[PDB]
Amino acid sequence: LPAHLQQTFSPEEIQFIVENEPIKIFPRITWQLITTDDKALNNMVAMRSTEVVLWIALLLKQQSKCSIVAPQWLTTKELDRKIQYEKTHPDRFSELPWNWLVLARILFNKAKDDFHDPIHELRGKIQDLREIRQIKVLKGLKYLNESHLQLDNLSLLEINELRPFITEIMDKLREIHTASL
Amino acid sequence: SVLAAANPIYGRYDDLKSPGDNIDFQTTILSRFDMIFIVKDDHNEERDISIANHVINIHTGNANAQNQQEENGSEISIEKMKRYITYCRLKCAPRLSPQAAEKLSSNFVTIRKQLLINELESPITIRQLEAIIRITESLAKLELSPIAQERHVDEAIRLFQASTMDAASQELKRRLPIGWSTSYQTLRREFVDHRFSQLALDKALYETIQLRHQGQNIYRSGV
Amino acid sequence: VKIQPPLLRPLAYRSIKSDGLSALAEFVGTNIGAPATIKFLEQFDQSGVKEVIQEFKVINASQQQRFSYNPHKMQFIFVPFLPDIEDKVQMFLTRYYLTNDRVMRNENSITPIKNLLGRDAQNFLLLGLLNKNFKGNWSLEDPSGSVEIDISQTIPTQGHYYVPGCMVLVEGIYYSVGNKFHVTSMTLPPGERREITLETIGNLDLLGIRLDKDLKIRLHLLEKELTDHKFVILNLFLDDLKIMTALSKILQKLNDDPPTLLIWQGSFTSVPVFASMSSRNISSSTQFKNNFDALATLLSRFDNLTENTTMIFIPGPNDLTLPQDPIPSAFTKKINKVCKNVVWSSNPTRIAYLSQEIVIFRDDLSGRFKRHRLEETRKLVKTILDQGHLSPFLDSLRPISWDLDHTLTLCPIPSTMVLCDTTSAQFDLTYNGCKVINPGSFINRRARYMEYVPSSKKTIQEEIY
Amino acid sequence: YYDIDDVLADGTEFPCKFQYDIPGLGYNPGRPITKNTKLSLPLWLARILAIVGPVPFVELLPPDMFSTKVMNAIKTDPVALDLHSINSHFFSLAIKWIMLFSEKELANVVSELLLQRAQELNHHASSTSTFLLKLEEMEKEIYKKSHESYKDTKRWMFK
Amino acid sequence: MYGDLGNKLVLEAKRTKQLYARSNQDVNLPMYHEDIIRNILKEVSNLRKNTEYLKEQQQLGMLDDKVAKCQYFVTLLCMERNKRCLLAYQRLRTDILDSMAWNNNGLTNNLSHQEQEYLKEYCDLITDLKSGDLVDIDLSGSLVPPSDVFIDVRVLKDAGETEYGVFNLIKDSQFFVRQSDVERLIQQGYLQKI
Repeated sequence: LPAHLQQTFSPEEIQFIVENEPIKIFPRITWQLITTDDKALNNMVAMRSTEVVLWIALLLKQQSKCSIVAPQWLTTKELDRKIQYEKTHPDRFSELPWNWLVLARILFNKAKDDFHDPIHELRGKIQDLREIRQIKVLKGLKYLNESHLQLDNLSLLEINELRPFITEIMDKLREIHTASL
Repeated sequence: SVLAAANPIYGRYDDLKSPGDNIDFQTTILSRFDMIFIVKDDHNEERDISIANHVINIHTGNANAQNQQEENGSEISIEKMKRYITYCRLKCAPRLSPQAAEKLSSNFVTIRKQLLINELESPITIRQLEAIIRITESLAKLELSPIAQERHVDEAIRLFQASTMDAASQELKRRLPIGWSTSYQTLRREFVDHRFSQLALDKALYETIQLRHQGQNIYRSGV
Repeated sequence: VKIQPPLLRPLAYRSIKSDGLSALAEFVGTNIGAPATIKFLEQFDQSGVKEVIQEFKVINASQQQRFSYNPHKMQFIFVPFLPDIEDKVQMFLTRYYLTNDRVMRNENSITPIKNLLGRDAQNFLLLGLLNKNFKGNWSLEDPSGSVEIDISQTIPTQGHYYVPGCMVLVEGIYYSVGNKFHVTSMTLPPGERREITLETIGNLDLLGIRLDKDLKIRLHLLEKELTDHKFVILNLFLDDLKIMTALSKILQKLNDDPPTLLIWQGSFTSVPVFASMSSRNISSSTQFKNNFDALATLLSRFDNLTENTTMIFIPGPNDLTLPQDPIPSAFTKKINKVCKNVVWSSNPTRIAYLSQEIVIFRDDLSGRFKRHRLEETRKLVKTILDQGHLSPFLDSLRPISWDLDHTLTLCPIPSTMVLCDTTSAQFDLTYNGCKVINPGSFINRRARYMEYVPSSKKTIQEEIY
Repeated sequence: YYDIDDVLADGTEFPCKFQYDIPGLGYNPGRPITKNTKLSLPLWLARILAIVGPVPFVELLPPDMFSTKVMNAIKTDPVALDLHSINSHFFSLAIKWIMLFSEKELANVVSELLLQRAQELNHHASSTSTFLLKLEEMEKEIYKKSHESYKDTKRWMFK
Repeated sequence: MYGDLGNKLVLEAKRTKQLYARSNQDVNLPMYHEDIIRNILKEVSNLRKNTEYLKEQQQLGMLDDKVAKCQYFVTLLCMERNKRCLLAYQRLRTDILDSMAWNNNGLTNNLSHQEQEYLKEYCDLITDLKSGDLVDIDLSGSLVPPSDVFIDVRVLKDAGETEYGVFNLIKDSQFFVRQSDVERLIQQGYLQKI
């Protein structure tokens, strides 16, 4: 009986969930895993784009047999327009890849070499936008009452850690209210 | 909380006359204290050599100063003890235990009786009970536990009894009032010169307090 | 034990059938290494592999365990030349606390001595040891103080045997004016039966096998079936022709009927040790050695015995204070060479019976009880069974070895205690289950002895005259 | 029930006087106590004591903890109010009392108080001085959970 | 003062939770206080003995008065209260042992015998379920998801030593090895760094 969390998923568990994400790569080679879901494919041509699940790419990157392409959505100018959109939208939490947090943490571990000067550049941007998002959560969070909760757009990680608070409180509210009848 | 360090008049001789004769005003200040200890000075050659070379090792060659492996094994620091006391005072809420209370109630009777024995045939207050009872929680504050126990409290009886016993402390009668020299040698002689047997002597002999005192002295004196 | 058989299987693999490998994995499973399991497995036709993979007593007083009682936890601990002082101090403490738990099982209250002397008025049935310090100064003692007791105009009960050095119960008042506790009636603390007692011991081991697993009815069944285990009980000297004659007729009756368990009593010699005159060129040692040789000769005269019969030696009061290590090997060398089912038990000893507690102890209890009472047979038995101890006497009377008092403790109640008394007649009576026997003398009873059947618990006397 | 808070919640004594004569005082040697004797009684027993009749067995006098001075005092400035001295079990207790009495107003009051408390308690949650000590039990337990959630989150960021 | 023993025991349970909070989990339950349990039993026994007594006397001198039924109804609740305290106490008391049965199996003495009886049957029962799967589960351990795939572990007082190959456990010697065998040896505490 693990007991933890038990309601929340462990951070490493959600990391285990994001393992399932497919991603494009550039293998060094120029197989037939029978396990479960890949089913693909023939030996790939070197420096050519092919979509593969995350953890296998992590393996190949550990052996340096693949050249990971950087995700196109992650470009500093795009985060600038996001932050722009954020300063003008007190309510909407607009666009997030939703898994992007853990990605960036992992991409900067190894995939850092392929990107063009991410160092001291986007890292600050993601942090800045992250915290402004957190507080905008807090501003909408003061409004909390049954029965609606505005969940709109957020990365799953933060939703998971904030889960115990709101989940355990709202029940009390509903109970006392309905119970009063 | 006040900590005292006195000197009686004339040094070690104050205990050779009557055991009082120390505070010239009165004994009510000591009754308003908690613990009274008397430091003596008895020669023991092994203890004397040990206290000698123990102190030479303190001055020179840092023999007692080994402490670093002791730090590795016991009491790593003084400042550690201070941080621990800060944590200990406000957290625990000590109180005695109900099964241990009847023990102290039966014990205060014995101490007051002890003073009756030394007084009427020849100063305890309830504040003395108040002193006994607080040491229990002090060691409890070390254990950090919220209750008190039987075995955890009775250790204090030894420590307090050690501090106050030093504070308190037809033939014979019409033959030798002083009682000296009239014992088993002379007594065996007198009776000899017809029911006395050496074994019977030690049995029947064992409230003339003279025999008690003689036992303390005349025994190894031989007569 | 914990193991993973899937990990185990490739190791086992280095063809072999799954049934054989699985079977050996299961069987060897209880044995485990750190692991060493590889070393045992590598040591290992199907018949050869199957065989290769496979690879009722008497309690020794000197080799028994030790368990200590804790008043706080009310349980025992894993305790394990001369003993220590702390042991001597904790000796009397353990008796009182065992009796203490026995009182709590029998549910007009419990209060120590200091509490009543702490008071001055009244009314209690105090529990303690009847000691005595001075003339008229009959003291009572618990772990919290002493108090003088008086029996001035007391009409106590018709108890088993009120003796000093015994934990008793007396009702009365303190009256601290003269500070003399008074007695209304002296009574003895009751002892409960062995059934409920063994029910409440828990589920551990008090006899030697760690838990309790006495749930094998085959034990009781086999005893009810195997009448093959018969006991023979015989004071017994060695330097008389009368003894030789008796042994002749006895071995004549034993060469015919093969017995199973011989119980050779104590006192193998009419005289003690401490020789100081070499006039007749001998000593107690040489004489005793020759007596053993004569006994070995009489024993070797008939080889029908020892073929299927086990023997037991018992040291008496005149050999080289309780307990006592047995007779040395130096005087039993020849007998140990000739025979093969001999043993040298301490006095007392216990036979480790799969479902019963048989104890053997030889001494004179009644020869001391008449001279130590304050102011019949059942009284004696009642005393020993109710007190739960073999020696209810002070250590200034009976010097007890500090290490093995636990052995002497009657915790729990035994099944049958063999008490060989040298001053009372022979009997066997029952009292709350523990069958207490007595064989009496052996020579002056015009050559009588006893033979006991454990299954039907029958008791028969056998006499040659 | 098996929740520690349940037996804990029913443990508090409530001063509610009975409507009838009561032989066999459970708390003195009268033996019967005359009607309308106010005595504090545990919530578990006293809860259903008057439920049985159809006249109730207990008057169920209003709680001192629920006094108008208390209720408006809490309506004023929730952040500073100390719930720990007065009960300390409050939300979990008041819900039980309010179920028995069935008033709709103060429920609607207390709920907002709880909301602001939540706001504030989550504000200390990110990582004091003396406030952190006065919080009721339920909020304390949630605080521990939230603390480990964030500690472990940032720790999850690196090693 | 009445259901007071229940308050002390329930409270001790409550503290034992917090005692187990971080903690590290070194949890060795102090003891089973059966003396207090005995006190409960004595009070209930006295109560229901008087209760049955009045229940009999109700046909003679009480004459089934309406007020008399109240005390039965009271003591019944009180009984439930006592019960409730012991139930919950034991349920948590049991639960913590159950957790200790899961975590380190794996792959005391001071506590009351009934617990060990239940414990031994519980562990035997969970081994029965381990026999059922045959999956394999391995359901009691392997709580953390694996990555990636090899790790460097150091020996913790183990020398030693075997699965698939004998690796010759040597005291104070750190290795670089896959998670697999490490999972078994860590259950015995023989490995330290993860």
